[PDB]
Amino acid sequence: TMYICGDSTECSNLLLQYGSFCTQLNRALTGIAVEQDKNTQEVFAQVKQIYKTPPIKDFGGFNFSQILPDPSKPSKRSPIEDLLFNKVNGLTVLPPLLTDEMIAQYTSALLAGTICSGWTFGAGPALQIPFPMQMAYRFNGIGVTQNVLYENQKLIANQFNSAIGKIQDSLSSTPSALGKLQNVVNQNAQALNTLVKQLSSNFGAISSVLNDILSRLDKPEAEVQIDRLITGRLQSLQTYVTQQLIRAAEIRASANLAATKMSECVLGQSKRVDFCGKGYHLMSFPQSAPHGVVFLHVTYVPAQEKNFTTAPAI
Amino acid sequence: QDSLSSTPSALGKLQNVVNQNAQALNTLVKQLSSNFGAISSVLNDILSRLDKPEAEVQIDRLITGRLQSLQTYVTQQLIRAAEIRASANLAATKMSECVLGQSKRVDFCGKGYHLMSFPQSAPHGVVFLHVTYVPAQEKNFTTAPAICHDGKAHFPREGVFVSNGTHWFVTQRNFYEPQIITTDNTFVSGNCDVVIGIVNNTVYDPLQPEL
Amino acid sequence: FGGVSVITPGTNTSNQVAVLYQGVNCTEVPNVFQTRAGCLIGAEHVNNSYECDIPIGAGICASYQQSIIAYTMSLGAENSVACSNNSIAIPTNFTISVTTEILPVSMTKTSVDC
Ligand SMILES: *[C@@H]1O[C@H](CO)[C@@H](O)[C@H](O)[C@H]1NC(C)=O
Ligand SMILES: *[C@@H]1O[C@H](CO)[C@@H](O)[C@H](O)[C@H]1NC(C)=O
Ligand SMILES: *[C@@H]1O[C@H](CO)[C@@H](O)[C@H](O)[C@H]1NC(C)=O
Ligand SMILES: *[C@@H]1O[C@H](CO)[C@@H](O)[C@H](O)[C@H]1NC(C)=O
Ligand SMILES: *[C@@H]1O[C@H](CO)[C@@H](O)[C@H](O)[C@H]1NC(C)=O
Ligand SMILES: *[C@@H]1O[C@H](CO)[C@@H](O)[C@H](O)[C@H]1NC(C)=O
Ligand SMILES: *[C@@H]1O[C@H](CO)[C@@H](O)[C@H](O)[C@H]1NC(C)=O
Ligand SMILES: *[C@@H]1O[C@H](CO)[C@@H](O)[C@H](O)[C@H]1NC(C)=O
Ligand SMILES: *[C@@H]1O[C@H](CO)[C@@H](O)[C@H](O)[C@H]1NC(C)=O
Ligand SMILES: *[C@@H]1O[C@H](CO)[C@@H](O)[C@H](O)[C@H]1NC(C)=O
Repeated sequence: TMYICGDSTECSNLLLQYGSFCTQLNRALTGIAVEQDKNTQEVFAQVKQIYKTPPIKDFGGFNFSQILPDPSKPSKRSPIEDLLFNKVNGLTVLPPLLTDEMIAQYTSALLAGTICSGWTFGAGPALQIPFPMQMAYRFNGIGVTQNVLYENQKLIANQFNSAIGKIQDSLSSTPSALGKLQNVVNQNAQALNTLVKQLSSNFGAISSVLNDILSRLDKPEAEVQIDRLITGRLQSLQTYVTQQLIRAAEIRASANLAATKMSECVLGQSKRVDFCGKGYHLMSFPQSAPHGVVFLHVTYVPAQEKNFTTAPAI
Repeated sequence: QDSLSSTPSALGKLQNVVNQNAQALNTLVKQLSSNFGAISSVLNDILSRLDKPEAEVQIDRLITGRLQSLQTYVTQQLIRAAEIRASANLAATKMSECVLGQSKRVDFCGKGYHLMSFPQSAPHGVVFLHVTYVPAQEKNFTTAPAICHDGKAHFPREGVFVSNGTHWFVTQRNFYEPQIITTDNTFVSGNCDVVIGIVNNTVYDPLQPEL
Repeated sequence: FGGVSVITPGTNTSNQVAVLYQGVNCTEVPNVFQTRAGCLIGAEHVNNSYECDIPIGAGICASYQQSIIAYTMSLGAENSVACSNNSIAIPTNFTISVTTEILPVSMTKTSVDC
């Protein structure tokens, strides 16, 4: 009503002739808004208990300082998360049910669980295990014997620590790294700007401004001009809502995929090819981002092959 | 059975579909009461009062409004239909992977380690009963990555090495069932100079007392 | 200007309500609590955290406890994992759990003759 008529009572009374169109539009946008909170909950609220890491970070040479919360900052976000966050008329914007801090707390709980109890906390009570032994189990999961992990523990820890460092440097120097999240922000801003600019259109009326019509014309003449504006503005609003419903469906599908990855990549070890990164999946770590989630996938990739003669049997 | 019979919100997901569709039809029908700028919402009242040229002006207003109302309905149905299709595709996947087999996908077939599932029919939908295995009553044990014996490093073939404070055993991981460490449940790889945290213990060879 | 929302428990429980004035200061309105969502009147703000019942926004939820209260929502029970470098926890027992999952499959098939 306010978008179409502003505070004009003459317009409002004419708008009533169209029935419940405005009720339908308000309802559709409400449904979308509610869904956005559902999407977030499905992805991040997958842990019953809120876990915290120990004061003593002894993980057998494995360094998680870039993904764990940095206590020296008021936001209590990881170094990587800080980087991610710094890289991205009747109209109002509603706040999310969960704040950025609450989402960060969920992420921290998931990381603390994974690091100290592996995948056990995702299928019941958290069972503690030494990190090196957790990694040994994950090596078995990809068909590699556990002695390979233990014999090369220093090498493996170093390769891991180096790879994580590269992620931080890559993001900080790659303007297009977070294009997927930026595209969502840009599309929504563009849609609202279009909707507002449509209020400048005459749609065949003498003026786009209701106050200018009402101050010049008497009732019967004003009504003719107002009807033209109502028709155009109602059509503009219907166009906006339809596009939002279509975009909302796309985002929902993305959120459903993210929720699946949280369960199958973070809360367990996946055997699905290319589902949790390229190579043989070992484990994954979640990081929060503006209107989205970032997964860091750790995989095992074979190197330096040699040619041998083989036989099916001896 | 007792939960469903005492929980009004248990089947909200199916009820929501019914409610949304009923609401959409009620809205579509109520739009027939709108004038859309015409002298009347009733075509018979227009035709009984006005001659052809005058009636046509009034009728055109009703056609425009009613056509717009119908287009709105259909568009919303296409969008809702796509959502239901996605749900049906997921249900079909679960039927195959949860009911017709045992899944290794975490949280795909219930919380815990999936054992099996059973389908039940419902109004406009399907209900799955997921049976899972959930670990309980854990205990703290001391562990080691390997056992050193005769200068060799022994690793578990299937389980994990644990100690009750005085003796070392090997056990399956998801259920405490301690067994004597033997050459039949470990394998040897290299010496004891490499593995960090390796501990000293006897490894029993079943052939020893026989020979 | 702004929207007005009514926060209520079911009429099957109580006839008490709280009113949220969206996007406005509590000073412009004429148990008054200012939130990021707007001014909430009729709900008593408490320092206790509970599971979210009726969502308000920005971490704030309301519930009926008798009168209506407002609080910061809890994300779940706090717990510390027994994280160590030489100790493992192993289940000595188990339980068999049965849970229900409900999915929509189809809609009512309607037809409208244009
Ligand atoms: C962990 O990594 C950070 C960043 O490279 C480094 O400053 C810190 O000293 C490392 N911690 C240990 C124990 O090496
Ligand atoms: C194995 O032999 C092939 C010959 O087709 C050669 O291309 C390849 O480089 C060889 N692998 C190694 C390790 O030399
Ligand atoms: C194991 O030790 C930890 C110490 O952090 C304790 O919290 C936990 O209750 C212990 N497990 C058992 C079975 O007592
Ligand atoms: C560990 O198990 C062995 C074999 O049953 C038993 O003899 C020993 O007393 C146990 N140690 C403790 C501390 O219970
Ligand atoms: C476990 O931590 C202790 C220090 O608390 C250290 O002395 C010991 O060598 C560590 N063991 C392993 C296998 O890292
Ligand atoms: C294991 O035995 C060797 C000698 O065979 C000894 O040098 C080493 O220190 C012992 N380690 C432990 C933990 O007893
Ligand atoms: C309504 O109140 C009655 C008790 O008077 C209760 O048995 C029933 O379950 C309630 N219904 C709902 C939806 O809360
Ligand atoms: C309006 O609310 C804000 C936030 O609480 C406060 O800082 C500001 O002073 C209030 N304005 C008035 C006039 O009280
Ligand atoms: C909440 O805590 C603040 C102190 O931070 C106190 O001033 C206020 O009165 C408390 N309110 C309630 C309901 O406990
Ligand atoms: C395992 O738990 C069940 C109850 O869920 C109990 O009846 C049974 O005795 C327990 N087994 C042991 C060894 O404690």
